[PDB]
Parts: sequence; C-alpha cells; structure tokens
Amino acid sequence: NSAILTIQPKQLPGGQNPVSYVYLEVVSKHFSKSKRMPITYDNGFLFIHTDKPVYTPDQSVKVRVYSLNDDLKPAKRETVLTFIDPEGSEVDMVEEIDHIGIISFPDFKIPSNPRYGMWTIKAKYKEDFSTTGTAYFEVKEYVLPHFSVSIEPEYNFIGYKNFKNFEITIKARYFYNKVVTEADVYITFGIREDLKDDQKEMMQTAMQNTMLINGIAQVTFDSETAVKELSYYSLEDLNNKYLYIAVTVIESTGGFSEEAEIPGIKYVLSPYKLNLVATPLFLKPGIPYPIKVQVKDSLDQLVGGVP
Amino acid sequence: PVPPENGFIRNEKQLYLVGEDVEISCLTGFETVGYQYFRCLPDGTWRQ
Amino acid sequence: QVHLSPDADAYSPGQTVSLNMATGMDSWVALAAVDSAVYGVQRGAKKPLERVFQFLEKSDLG
Amino acid sequence: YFPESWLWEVHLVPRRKQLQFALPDSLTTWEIQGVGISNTGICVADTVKAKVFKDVFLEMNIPYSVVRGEQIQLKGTVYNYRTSGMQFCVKMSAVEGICTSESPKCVRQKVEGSSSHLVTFTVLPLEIGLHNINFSLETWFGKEILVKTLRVVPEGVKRESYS
Amino acid sequence: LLEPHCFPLSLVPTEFCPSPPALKDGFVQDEGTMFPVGKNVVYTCNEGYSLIGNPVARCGEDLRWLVGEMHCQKIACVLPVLMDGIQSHPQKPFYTVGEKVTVSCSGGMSLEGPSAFLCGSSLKWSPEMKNARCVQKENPLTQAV
Ligand SMILES: *[C@@H]1O[C@H](CO)[C@@H](O[C@@H]2O[C@H](CO)[C@@H](O[C@@H]3O[C@H](CO)[C@@H](O)[C@H](O)[C@@H]3O)[C@H](O)[C@H]2NC(C)=O)[C@H](O)[C@H]1NC(C)=O
Repeated sequence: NSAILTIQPKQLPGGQNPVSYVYLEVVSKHFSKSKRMPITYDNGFLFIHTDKPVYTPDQSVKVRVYSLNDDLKPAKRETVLTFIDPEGSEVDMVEEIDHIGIISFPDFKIPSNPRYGMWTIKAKYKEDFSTTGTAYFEVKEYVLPHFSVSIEPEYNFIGYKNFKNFEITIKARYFYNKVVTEADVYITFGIREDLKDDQKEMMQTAMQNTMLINGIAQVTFDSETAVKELSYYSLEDLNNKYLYIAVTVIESTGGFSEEAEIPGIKYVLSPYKLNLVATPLFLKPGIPYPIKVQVKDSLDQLVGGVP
Repeated sequence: PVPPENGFIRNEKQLYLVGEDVEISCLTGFETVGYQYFRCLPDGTWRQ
Repeated sequence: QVHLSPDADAYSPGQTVSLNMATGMDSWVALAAVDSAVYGVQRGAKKPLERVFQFLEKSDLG
Repeated sequence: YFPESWLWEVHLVPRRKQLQFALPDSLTTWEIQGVGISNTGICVADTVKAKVFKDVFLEMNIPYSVVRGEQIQLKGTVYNYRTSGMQFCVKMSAVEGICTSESPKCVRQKVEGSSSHLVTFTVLPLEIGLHNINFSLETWFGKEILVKTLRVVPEGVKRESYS
Repeated sequence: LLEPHCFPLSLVPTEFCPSPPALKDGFVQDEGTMFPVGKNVVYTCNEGYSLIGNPVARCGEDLRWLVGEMHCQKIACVLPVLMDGIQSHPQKPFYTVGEKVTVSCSGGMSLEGPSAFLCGSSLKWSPEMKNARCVQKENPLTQAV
C-alpha cells in the first residue's frame, strides 16, 4: 500500500532556524520503527521566464515565474523575487500572490544606471519554502542583429589529424529563414592561453579572408604554417592551449556587419578524452552487458565519428 | 581588509560573503572624506 | 499545440492574424513572442524555458 | 511598432481558444512560445514560427546609442525578393533633437531581383533621450514606412560618486 | 508512547472532528466519512478563484478545526479607485484575465496618461496609474492685434 503524507509547511515549529530532520514512523499491529529522514524546504519547482534573455538600459525585465508542486500541479503560494546584480549584491525583492498557478511581477524597471552583466533571479517562495529555482539575464548595450552567423568544423580542435590543415564552415541566414545572398568575411586567428580570459593578439600574416555566397563560406587554417612562421609553439607536442577564431560577416551589398567567435579550438596533445554515457558499472551474468562511451573536444561538443 | 591610515572597522567578521559589506571610519582625532563602507566583490576583492 | 489558423509560409506588416491553442483539457496558457534576432546577440543562449523537462529531472534524488 | 518582444499574456482556454493580433513592423521570424499550466503538469508548445516577410522593404543600421555632438553614418538597405530589378528611392525625417546634411529626392538607383542595395545617411544627434525617426522607401509597387528610435548620451568621461 | 507496537492497538480512531466548514466558491480538497483528531484537510477554491491566506485546516484541540485565516478571491482585476473622472469603458462585475481595458475622460477635455490596462497579471493591472489629469486650459490668447 501507499500513504500520501507531508510535512505540513506551516506546522513546522520553525522560527529563526529550520528543522533539518524529522522522523518517519510506522505503527503496525506487528512493528514500529522511526528513522531520521531528512527534510528539505526545496519543494516543487520554480521556472523563470524572462520576455527576453537580453536587455538594454532603459527597459524593464517583466519577469514571470511558474510555480509548481512536486506533483507538478501549480502551487498557489505567495512568492518573492530576488533580483541579484552582476556584482552578487541583492537589488530588489518584490512579492506577488501565486493566484493563477503562475506569477507575474511588476516589471522591475532597470535601475537608473545598472551594472552591466549577468543579473539573476533568485525566485524565493515567501513563507516555508527555500526552492530557489534560479535564472539569468544580461544587461548589454545593443541593437538587434540583422542576420544569424554560425561556425561549424567537425573537430573543434587542432592536433595530429589537422594541424597542417584545419577546416571549418562559416554560414549566415536572415532571421526570416533565407540564406544571406552575398557577404564579405574576415577571419581572425589569435593564439589564446585559455578559455577564461586573455588579451593575446592575432596572426599579423596568415590571417584569412573568405566569401560567403548562398548563405555559406569555407575556411582552411594551415595552423602549422601560421604557428611555425609567427609563433613560439613550433611543435605539436607543446600544448593543451587555444586558438581564438573570430568571424566578421559584412553583407556585400547590404550595410549590416554581424560578428561571432569560437574560443573552442583547442591546441591539444590528447583531444579525445572519454566518459561512460549510461553504464551503471554493475554486472549481470547470463544477460549480455552493454557499455556506452562518449568523447569530448574542448569547449565540448560530442566529436561525431571517431574510432 | 586592513583599514586605512588611522582607521577602524566597525563590524568585525572572519569571512564576509559576496555582496556583504563592512563599515570603516577614522579614529578620534579624525573624519572620513568620502563613502565609508566597502563590499566584497565576487572575485574576493574589496575595491577600496 | 499551437498554430496560426491563417496557415501561411509568410505574412506582412500590419497584418492581423489569428492564433489558436488546441489543448487536451481545461488549461491556463501563457503566450510570449520574440524576434529570433534576440537569440542572435547572446552567443549560445538557451530558449528561456529550454529543456524544462531536464530541469524538472534535476529533482530526481538518484 | 518595431518590437523585440510582445504578446506577453496569460489566458484560460476551453479545449480550443483563439486570440487575434496585428503582426508588427519587425520583418523577422516571430517565434512564439506558449506555456500550458494545468493539473497534469506544465507544457511548452513546439514553438510556432511565423515570418513577417514582404517582397520589397527598407531596413536601417542605426546604432544603440550615440554621442551628442558627434556626426555618424547610419547605413540603409533595400531588400528586393521580386523576380526582377527595379529603380528605388529613400528619405529620412525626424525630431529637431537631430541635425543632418541630407536635407529632406534621390538619384533613383536600381536594386536587382532577389538582391539587396546599400544606402548611407549622415546625422549628428544634437539632443539626448529618445528620437523617433522615419525612414521611408518612396518607390513603385511594394513600399514601406519605418519608424525607428535612437538613444543619445552626453559627450564626456563617465564617473560614479557616493555617500 | 515509545514502543507502541508491543501493545494492543485500536489503530482505527475513535475521536473526531465534525466535517469541516465549507467556503463560498471553494471546497475541501479532501473528502471522507469522518476526520480523526489532528487529521488535516486542505481547501481549494473553484475555477477562476485563488485561495488567499492559509489553505490548511488542523483538526486541533477542543475538536474544532482551527481553520485559520482563509478567503476565496475570484481572479479578476476588480477596478481600484479611478483618476479625475476618467472612465473605464468595458465595465463588468469581474474583468476577465488578459482582457484589454480602454479608458477616457469626458469628451473634448485634455486627458493625460495611457489609453489602456490589460489584466495579464490576473490580479493587478499590467500597467496602471493612480492619478492623471482629465482636463486643461483649452483656450489660448486671441486677437492680439
Ligand atoms: C513618422 O511616422 C509616424 C507613424 O508612426 C507618423 O505618425 C503619424 O502622424 C500622423 C499625423 O500626426 C497621425 O495621424 C493621426 O490621425 C489620427 C486619426 O484618429 C488623429 O487622431 C491623430 O491626431 C493624427 O492626426 C498618425 O496616427 C501617426 N502614426 C502613428 C501611430 O504614429 C509621423 O508623422 C511620421 N513622422 C515624421 C517624420 O514626422
């Protein structure tokens, strides 16, 4: 059989500190035991939907939040919404009753000169619950792009298979789902010490132009030829480091000049690091036992066809 | 943080959280020109 | 499941159009709209409710 | 209209319900995401995609904000998805918080079929805040009005200060 | 009290609350023939309502429910006090969720503020104003000669 039970959220003796443990007891005709089961004020879910993932200054972040039990029924609990700066300080707490089973909030008009960066929404239930589902939005000075630009190689790394010739797609589409007809493209190549941060420079020669036509262009970096001519890294044995590739696309008769980047071209000694995928690490004699593994480039994507 | 010349930390802790703040001001002969708190940034600095 | 009931490849400036929200039970619904160019500026940004089923899976205690 | 987002709403639906709206002047895929809350769970719909797309239209590369008292280039374009090439024009008109050389009339240059053409307008934003600007295409067959909005900020070094 | 299962048990209860009180426009989310002392019930208000306060009833001491503060509110933006004799036109007893409402002064008067409010936040007007002008000086200097 099953009971459905709960800690009733108001009935905890509560106050300034939480009750961190509880007992679960059975009293049958034949047996009793307690056991110190934990409890958590992390109940149900909070999911936070922002009318954009990005904003400028002089906008209002118009959040709505979706509040649900672990039954995934809507919760109908009063809720308070903790806007956090990029600098980790709290900047607002605003409250609304979960009356629908969904919770709008007043727009939180961007404070008059904001700290740019990833602000955050620690949506807190008021009253008993700690659940603190959390979501993110970034204040940036911007105009919306005219077209999408994307970059696609097979490997996302430079190493033994390709250091002499690393080979990559530059592609672009209008946001009305049509290929960019013609665009001039510059490729920047720069050695980079890490994915985190540096101010390292570009290749002064063995930079590359390409043409984008019918939405696509191709690029081939002879990374040995550049590195051995311009750089310290003369041997393929030297590095677990990075190439910054950055792609500027200018529409060839259109005046819009979008740009994108991939820090994810590793110079690597051992590109194909591995993990198990679904393998429990427990056996069964007499039933054939699977294994599954996967392989990760740096700035990881699944590498595709590898022996 | 070590407070400035002739200075004194008002609220004393081992470890201040990110976004948490400390108040300072000069000793009995003296007065602060400027804003007399500092706040722990996410990288572990005080930007004094 | 949602569709614009004037089913078309393309529409035009100032055009009125109807949206219909076929739903298998009595339900609330919450519409939101964005220019795709909004995803073009924040590199690698997820959809604002992307993989709701995966976040909903983080509640698995195993 | 020219929005980044709109249609921010909540409703209760009988097993079908319908809502009607004017598609905005933003000529891009409006991608429309609908989230259903009821006793069985949450859902997010397979995102509907709709395209605001016309055979001929103008668009303008205007930056996010500009220095009061500095002149800059705004770069214009026509897109022409008609099967053939055609002569076109363009004009600009805005509030007196802007000044210009462009004296609002073209040489009437041609854009090819399935093709785009470049344009330039030179302006000095002269007052701050928001200026509404109309860019207008002044051409045969398919034609458009753009209304576009430009932020302006002061010419000097930013400092923050406290107490 | 420590080790109950060592003893006989009447594990079936013999002390009870009477059935919980009903509410206007809501119901007890639980149902049964009796509720034993210290068994809870929870309330839910019916379609188009949010239960304000605490929905949980105790079955506490003296066999009384100790229901606590609770109220069924119908989820409409019921209009607050207007501005300056400026009127909401699509009047209803309960403005429906997401219902776009349009607002104006009496004719010819120099009105101020936005034209509309939308109840998309279903208990608070999405934009709002607390005070705005209906009218102004509508007659300039004339015949300066
Ligand atoms: C730039 O384009 C805009 C369109 O956004 C032009 O605004 C338009 O201006 C006209 C005349 O001022 C408005 O006409 C109006 O007709 C209504 C009829 O009810 C009347 O009530 C108004 O008093 C007015 O006469 C039109 O609505 C308005 N369009 C909107 C919605 O903005 C603007 O004139 C052009 N700007 C330039 C370059 O001056």
